[PDB]
Amino acid sequence: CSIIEGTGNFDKCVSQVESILVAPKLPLPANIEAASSGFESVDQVFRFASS
Amino acid sequence: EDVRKNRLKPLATYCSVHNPEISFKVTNEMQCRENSIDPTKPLAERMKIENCSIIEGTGNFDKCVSQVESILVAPKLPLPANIEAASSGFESVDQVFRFASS
Repeated sequence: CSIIEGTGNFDKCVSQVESILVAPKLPLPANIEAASSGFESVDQVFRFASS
Repeated sequence: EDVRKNRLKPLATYCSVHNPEISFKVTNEMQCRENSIDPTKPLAERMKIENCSIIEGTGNFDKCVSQVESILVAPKLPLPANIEAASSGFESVDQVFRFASS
């Protein structure tokens, strides 16, 4: 990779923030504390606990 | 051959794709698959030792130590339902005395 170009698609940006940061396949590195509380990712928080 | 009296039952019941700890957590699914339990398969198929009819005793102690080590004591991935152990910094038995000694 040499240059990052901006496409400006918001719907595609939401879809990518979701799969990478919010709801990834494996938990994000250095998150043993979160996993021990029963939450591997952000999506799991409101799925298992709601208020 | 009763399901209740089977020693693989608690592990096969935990290793189920219908249990939220498996369906939402891929790490726990791979922990089950590495210990030969397929969470997608039904309960009976999970506890069943596939392509096996009879267990014969060889009596080799050195081979028994080597297998208890790779399976129970020091496995590649931690044994299922061990999040508490991993959170204290110990994925397996070998890691206990490696990181902490007295």
